[PDB]
Amino acid sequence: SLKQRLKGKEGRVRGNLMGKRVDFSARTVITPDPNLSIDQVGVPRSIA
Amino acid sequence: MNAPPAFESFLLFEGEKKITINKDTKVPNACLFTINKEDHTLGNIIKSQLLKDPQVLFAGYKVPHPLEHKIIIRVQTTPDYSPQEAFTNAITDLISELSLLEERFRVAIKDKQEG
Amino acid sequence: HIDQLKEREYNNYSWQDLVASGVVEYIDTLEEETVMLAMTPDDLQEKEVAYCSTYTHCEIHPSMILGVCASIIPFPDHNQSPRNTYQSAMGKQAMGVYITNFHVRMDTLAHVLYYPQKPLVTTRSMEYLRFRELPAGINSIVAIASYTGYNQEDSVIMNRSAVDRGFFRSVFYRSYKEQESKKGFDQEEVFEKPTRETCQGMRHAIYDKLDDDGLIAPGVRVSGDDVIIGKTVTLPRYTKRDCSTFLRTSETGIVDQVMVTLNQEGYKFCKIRVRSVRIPQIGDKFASRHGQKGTCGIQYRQEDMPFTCEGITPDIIINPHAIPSRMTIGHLIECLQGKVSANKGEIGDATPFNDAVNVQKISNLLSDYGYHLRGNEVLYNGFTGRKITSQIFIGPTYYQRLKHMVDDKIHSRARGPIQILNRQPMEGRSRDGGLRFGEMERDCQIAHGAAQFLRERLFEASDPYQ
Amino acid sequence: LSEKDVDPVRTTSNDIVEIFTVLGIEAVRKALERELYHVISFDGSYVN
Amino acid sequence: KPSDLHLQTGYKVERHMCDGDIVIFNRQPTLHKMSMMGHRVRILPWSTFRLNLSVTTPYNADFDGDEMNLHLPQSLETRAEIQELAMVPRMIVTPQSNRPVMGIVQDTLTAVRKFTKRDVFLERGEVMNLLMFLSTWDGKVPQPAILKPRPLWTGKQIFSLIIPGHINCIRTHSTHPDDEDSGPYKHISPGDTKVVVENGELIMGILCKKSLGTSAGSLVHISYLEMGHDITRLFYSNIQTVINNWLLIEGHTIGIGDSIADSKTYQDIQNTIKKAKQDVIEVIEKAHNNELEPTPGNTLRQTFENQVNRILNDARDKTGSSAQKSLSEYNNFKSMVVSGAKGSKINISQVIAVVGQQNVEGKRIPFGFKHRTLPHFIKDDYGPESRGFVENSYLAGLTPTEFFFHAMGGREGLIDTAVKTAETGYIQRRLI
Amino acid sequence: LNGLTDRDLCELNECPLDPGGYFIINGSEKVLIAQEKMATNTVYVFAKKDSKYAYTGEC
Amino acid sequence: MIYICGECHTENEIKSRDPIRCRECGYRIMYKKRTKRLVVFDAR
Amino acid sequence: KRITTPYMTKYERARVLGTRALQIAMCAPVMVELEGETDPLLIAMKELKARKIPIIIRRYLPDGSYEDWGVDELIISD
Amino acid sequence: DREVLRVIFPTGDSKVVLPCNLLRMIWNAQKIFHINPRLPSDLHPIKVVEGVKELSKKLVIVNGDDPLSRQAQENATLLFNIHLRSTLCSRRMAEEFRLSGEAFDWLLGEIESKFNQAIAHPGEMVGALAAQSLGEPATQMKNVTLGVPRLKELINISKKPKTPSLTVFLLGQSARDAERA
Amino acid sequence: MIIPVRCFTCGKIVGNKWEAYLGLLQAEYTEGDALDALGLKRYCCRRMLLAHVDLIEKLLNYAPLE
Amino acid sequence: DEITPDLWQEACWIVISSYFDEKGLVRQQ
Amino acid sequence: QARAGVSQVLNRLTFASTLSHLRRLNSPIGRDGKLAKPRQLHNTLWGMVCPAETPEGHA
Amino acid sequence: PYANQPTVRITELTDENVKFIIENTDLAVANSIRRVFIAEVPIIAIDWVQIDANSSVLHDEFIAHRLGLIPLTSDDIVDKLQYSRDCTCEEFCPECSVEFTLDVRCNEDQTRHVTSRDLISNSPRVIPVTSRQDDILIVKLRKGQELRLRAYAKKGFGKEHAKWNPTAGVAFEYDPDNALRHTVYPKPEEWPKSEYSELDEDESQAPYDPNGKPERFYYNVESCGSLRPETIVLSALSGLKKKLSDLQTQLSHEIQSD
RNA sequence: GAGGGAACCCACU
Ligand SMILES: [Mg+2]
Ligand SMILES: [Zn+2]
Ligand SMILES: [Zn+2]
Ligand SMILES: [Zn+2]
Repeated sequence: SLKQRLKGKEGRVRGNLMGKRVDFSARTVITPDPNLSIDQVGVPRSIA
Repeated sequence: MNAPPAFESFLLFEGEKKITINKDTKVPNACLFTINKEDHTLGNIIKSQLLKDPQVLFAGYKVPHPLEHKIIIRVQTTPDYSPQEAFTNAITDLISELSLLEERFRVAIKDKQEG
Repeated sequence: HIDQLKEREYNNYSWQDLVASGVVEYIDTLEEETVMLAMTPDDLQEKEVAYCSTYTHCEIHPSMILGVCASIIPFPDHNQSPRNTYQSAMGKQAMGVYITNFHVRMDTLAHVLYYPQKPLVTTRSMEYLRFRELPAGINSIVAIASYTGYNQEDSVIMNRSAVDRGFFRSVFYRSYKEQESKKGFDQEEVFEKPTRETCQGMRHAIYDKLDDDGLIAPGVRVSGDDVIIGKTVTLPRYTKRDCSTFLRTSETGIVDQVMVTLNQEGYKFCKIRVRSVRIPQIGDKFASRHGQKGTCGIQYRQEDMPFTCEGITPDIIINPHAIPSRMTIGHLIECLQGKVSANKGEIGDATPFNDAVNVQKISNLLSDYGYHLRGNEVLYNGFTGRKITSQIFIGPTYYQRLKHMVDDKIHSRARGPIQILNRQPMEGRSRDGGLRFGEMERDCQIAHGAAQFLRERLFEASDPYQ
Repeated sequence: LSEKDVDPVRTTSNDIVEIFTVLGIEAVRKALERELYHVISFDGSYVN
Repeated sequence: KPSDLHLQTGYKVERHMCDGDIVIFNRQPTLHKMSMMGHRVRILPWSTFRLNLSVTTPYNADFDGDEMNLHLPQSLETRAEIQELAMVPRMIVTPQSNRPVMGIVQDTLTAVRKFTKRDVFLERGEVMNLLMFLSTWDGKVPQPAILKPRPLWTGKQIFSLIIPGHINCIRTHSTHPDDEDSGPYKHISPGDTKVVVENGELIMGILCKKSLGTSAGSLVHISYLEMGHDITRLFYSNIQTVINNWLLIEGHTIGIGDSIADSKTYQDIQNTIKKAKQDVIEVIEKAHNNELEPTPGNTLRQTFENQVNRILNDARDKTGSSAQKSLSEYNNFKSMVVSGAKGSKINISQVIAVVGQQNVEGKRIPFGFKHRTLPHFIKDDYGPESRGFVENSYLAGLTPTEFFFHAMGGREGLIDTAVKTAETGYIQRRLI
Repeated sequence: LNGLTDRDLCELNECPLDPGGYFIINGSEKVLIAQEKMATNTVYVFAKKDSKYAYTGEC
Repeated sequence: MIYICGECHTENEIKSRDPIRCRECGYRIMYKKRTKRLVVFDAR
Repeated sequence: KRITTPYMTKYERARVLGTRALQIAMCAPVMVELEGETDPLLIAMKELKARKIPIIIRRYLPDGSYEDWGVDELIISD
Repeated sequence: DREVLRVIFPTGDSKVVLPCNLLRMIWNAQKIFHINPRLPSDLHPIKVVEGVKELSKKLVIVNGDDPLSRQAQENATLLFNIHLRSTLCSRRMAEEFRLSGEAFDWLLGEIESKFNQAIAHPGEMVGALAAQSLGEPATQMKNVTLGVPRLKELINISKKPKTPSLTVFLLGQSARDAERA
Repeated sequence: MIIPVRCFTCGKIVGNKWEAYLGLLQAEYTEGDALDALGLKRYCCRRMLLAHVDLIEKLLNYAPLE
Repeated sequence: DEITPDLWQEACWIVISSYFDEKGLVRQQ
Repeated sequence: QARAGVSQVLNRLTFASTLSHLRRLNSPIGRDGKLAKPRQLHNTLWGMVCPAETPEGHA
Repeated sequence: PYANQPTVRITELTDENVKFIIENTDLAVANSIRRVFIAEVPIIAIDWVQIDANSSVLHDEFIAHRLGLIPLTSDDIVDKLQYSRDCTCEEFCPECSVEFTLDVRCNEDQTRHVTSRDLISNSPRVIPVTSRQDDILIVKLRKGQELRLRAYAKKGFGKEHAKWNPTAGVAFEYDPDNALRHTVYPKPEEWPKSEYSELDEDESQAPYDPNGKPERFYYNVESCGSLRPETIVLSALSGLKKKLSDLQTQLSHEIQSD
């Protein structure tokens, strides 16, 4: 129903207005790198 | 997927300089030799052969990142000497060392084989 | 009874004869609450305060308290119990040879290790789980050392030369199924090679890798935008439209096998198995048999790895800091026992509750072979050749390659597909989706004060509208 | 609190509703502060 | 077609993400505001997100298979807001506990404990190699702490070169004696356990978690509050690089030889366990012969259980203290514990001496059968080995009853994590 | 595959180390996970907490 | 084109809309033949 | 008659730098001389250091009133 | 100020949380200006008194000259002004810290600049910051209840605590001897 | 499934040594004596033969499809 | 005769091997 | 309104995973339950249920 | 000029290893020589596989990997061979590569062992090492299975792939008496003595040498068979010298250019 | 140069 469309964390408000899928985002496994500074992230060439 | 080709650790691509020199402006008579597509082998021997030189005040090398293939050798010498000349003399001494070691190894193999 | 059970294949004496002799009996939980168990027959033979003289039953062996995936843990009574739980979880994720006839099967997902080895350090329960016959892992020369910092926070450093020699190399087999189907004579799907000027709505890809039956052939390189099954459905000048089966994106491979048959209702049905060789990589997940999971942080070549006086370089270097809070002492004992096992030429026994095997006995055995008795070795720095001041614990430990490669997990989106209903990015990397910038992320960006970044994530990088 | 020889100044409860009904709203503000601080700093952890 | 490749002023070019691009980097669950921080992009030739090790503490990240999210700000507005608001150096000190969130961790911590000890002397080549990894170095090699017979620098000299500006700080090492501040050697520490940094120079003391970690008043905290986020970022990176490259010389391991105790210590632990078990038997005889006097506020079960648990906890504490006093200075368990990098003295006690009592719901192992914990015991057995006291260590190996009771104990922690996640998340959402 | 030797199974392209114990439904191997339940026909007496009944027998 | 029968190893000739069945033994599962395209493996 | 803080807040500084950088990227005139820098963030940052950003921050008081502060009027303390 | 402190802190706990670290600032001034503690100093005590007065004037949290604004300013910086007058005692600056005149002027400037950096920025979303600062430690969390369930009983205002309790304190001799208690 | 050509750790040839190892084990050698006879002296090379499972012997019991 | 303590590990693993020869591992299904 | 997950796709990643799946027991109480008692390792599980092998998280 | 004067003492020279000692040289030179042993000695190994038929139970990439790990005799032919990147031919030629072919059909009821003896090279100087001990097993075929393939082997060193590593084990050691205390034993009596140790049974360590430096280095270079071990060491010295000469040439150009 | 949903299961941190 419409209430089931609107209610819950998978509903419209919580699942599509408070938070949503975004463009220009990546996700992958993290590995250490002691040779990077603290403000620096190593990025794969395919993601970039 | 993001795996680099295995020849990229030792092959210079087009437009890549092998060795570049930069003057280190912090202290006088200091230079940064950036050598591309080399690793701890040449960096270590050049570092130690520079350490044998008494006119060399500082000698060191680093790999800035092990996933890149680059050696930074910083050489600081006395004001009556040059870091470029120190680097050249170190490579010349290492070449003479390896020639002498090669001829003695050949003599030793010949002596071992003849009995 | 034991002398009769040494010859099952001769005397036809079996376990059922042992039950019929009144020697063993099956006790369930509600009956077990009235029996009096001796853990060992050492309890039956007793003196002083015998504790009990009315034992009614005896354990056959206490290592039978463990299940299938906990029976491959060597020295599980030397580990913290959550680590035994974690290894019981990760033993189901380990690459080996999952079944012998894997070439016949076309499973949707399959992972086959090149060179599975039986463990040097085994439990006796492994002889009944067929881990000697379908092993999942390789005995790796593991050094427990801090080397360059790339093994910190549950990471490993691998030998790149070993990886070049086939160390933990595996195969990923992926099967795709498709079938013709007439949804009435109106639709009538067919496996045929599509033509540019004939079919409606192609995906701008190539079809020349297909054979004339609409199917690709075994032995053909394939990539993400490559069609493996060409299926067309007639539209009731473009008489038919394209519904071809594509290869999944970013995973290259080779068509290993193509199989054609008829389904239950008699339509042509094709299963295509695609083979992709997975070489171990930075970010691939590797685990010991003691809950010591970890991703590969870096790979060094053999001339860069630390080496002993014999020139032995570790295949894997793990951090020392993975041990103390975890208290996986069975890992260290497995490594020591595996050094003894590889030197002696025997498969070490790591049955859980065994007084015949002790750390001092394994240490004396190791000292008998010209090594330090506690498993340490003088290692030299690979980069400079100098001796490492500390002496490194090193030896054979059985590692497993887990199913979780990074290349099956790396995902990035700039823009792409959106959902029909809310016009936001899709779900998952399989459909080129976006990542969720959920509620707690919104809370954090509120606390940061970044109002425009909150706006751009929640309005114009998801679903702008006027 | 009304009882003989009981301190009427420092005798307190851990019940928030009861302190609110007996002593007021600023008192239950302070009591709620004390209870939250006790919960947070039982582990030795510090929150500003 | 090349007329479409013409660029006019005012056009936009959607260029590929290059080096130095600002990104927001994120690990779920996003609990506090240092779970989404700004990073500068560096392209590296493999398929993972490469992250600095000090940064894993605010993210609550490790590398056992964690995946993380990278959001690219697509406008110069939010690029500047992330650059000036949410970068990693600006997020070093939290407003939650007015202390740093990122510290030195897990090889750099252990090797800065080992590196700043008094007896660490570096040759000229080692000092040159270490000063090569100092980015803030001014190019001047310091005068060595020893000039003759051989020029040797100490580790404190090189770390004084690491320490930025003119930071002034006084900390205590984790092995600092209690009575030393009253003794005659307060300002000349025999154990080198009082850290004094003066004018940005580590004058004395052994650095550890209490000096370089995430606590208030620590050296990274003072460095932040005095020098700012950029200088502190360089401080973190310089510590990690210099100490990690000295650790190639020094090396650090853990082995089965660090969990071995002395024969005398094994006899001491066995004697303590035997005496404590006999004391528990004596308390059981007192309660059985009705000679146990109940204490105020408790029933007879509660007094018996409290007294038995006090005896067993005293046994575990004494065996543990004997285990730590048995440890040498070369022990690696001790090396990671006194640095604060990993483990506690309880872990050393359990590995070396006694695992201890296994508890389910705060009490001993319950009578899951009819008045028995397992069918291998007699009925109404309240002794230590029946009700879950593991008298073996992890190196000795657990007996099958002890193994099962320890599994019962660890299942409690697994359950507590798995059922605390949802309630804590609901509490956070309601508070927000 | 009942009663077949390992040679007979290998001629059928079946693994002899395969345990069986599963079904093939539409080409998919399905395993029936065993399901726990309270034992039937046995009187169990519990104490319903926060209830108007103090003790409760159940069968 | 040429389809290997799963059972009897024979090479069957199958066209479009032809039922998938071995002529020699009537076995219902066919396999495509290896491609004649030349694929190159680096020995790495 | 201005009762708000005389210091530029970090949110004000972040948005001023973003707005100025976006204006420079849309070819606004540059208020200071630039020594071969191309990234608009660095140009906006050194206009902020030079106290030359031509932006007025309007701070809204909770009563509904406001105060207009020049960027050059606020203190660049951080 | 001492009596006001003992009213504020009746338990005698002297560990407080204050913006500027005055002891480390004095140490910094000693090290920067090469202050010799073994020599007489050229710092007048009246310079210390007047400098602390003017510094306390120029550390403003509540602006305004009306008596209500003045009272709010005196309240808002009360602990910091007490600590500032305690630490920059003319006796302590005379015989303990030994700072010179220029060191003292640098100290005043440093305290003022570091105090103005500590003031909360308008625009701080402090409620969400507080919610995260109280929810993130909850992830690492007489039969009294503690931890997560007690926090749940606190933020959800519960009429039925799991273990309600009183902490009864006694007056006079009834507190001292056991039998009257 | 088959004996690796090289030892993983060092690169010594262990591919030509599997059949000789099985023949020595058939000649009632112990595993250590058999590994000593083959010249496998480093334990990294000894584990390559000691821990090897020869799955190809069971893979060859299926009738070939191609 | 009684199984002596030195032969007990061999005896118990022989009877366990006999159990898993007869029953296997999926016998309940 | 029926039980779900009684029949599952058989795990074939490893032989150990197949064996572990074929000997799997399931308590059909809700995984959203925050009571520890059905999740605890009971004493009666000795020799009947593996004390180590259990999933992580809700189950 | 401050070059060393290193001396060589061969203590053992067999067909599969050489044990030697280098005195009066620096530790960095010794470690670089070991690193060039492992990484920068070029040999000839298969790097191009094209499989025409493969009916075996082992798939094509697996066979190609097993072929690439097979060592080929590279003595005196790898010196005159060219890298494919430096060759004037378009794809492959005899000046830069060696062509191998394999054609095995199993027709009998016994299992056929496709070994390295079935690798038929067109150049006689570059054959599998076991074709001059048993042969290196490539695959096993049952009746009806088949393996036809064509390979090209090219020059390369172990910095690219470990198949071009000529050494089995480069045992390297210095200061076997621990006189320099480069390693610190917690309990020195627990540690077995080195093969090159000069101590009696009672002692466990040499006395500390504050003036000492690493000066004597013990090698056991074991060959996988592609080159003779003395040829491995000589080609390593030549290759390290060639790398230093190339670096000095580029350094000379960079110095003159500025 | 992009055409499904829903339910359920398994797993990851
Ligand atoms: Mg993790
Ligand atoms: Zn047929
Ligand atoms: Zn080897
Ligand atoms: Zn050519």
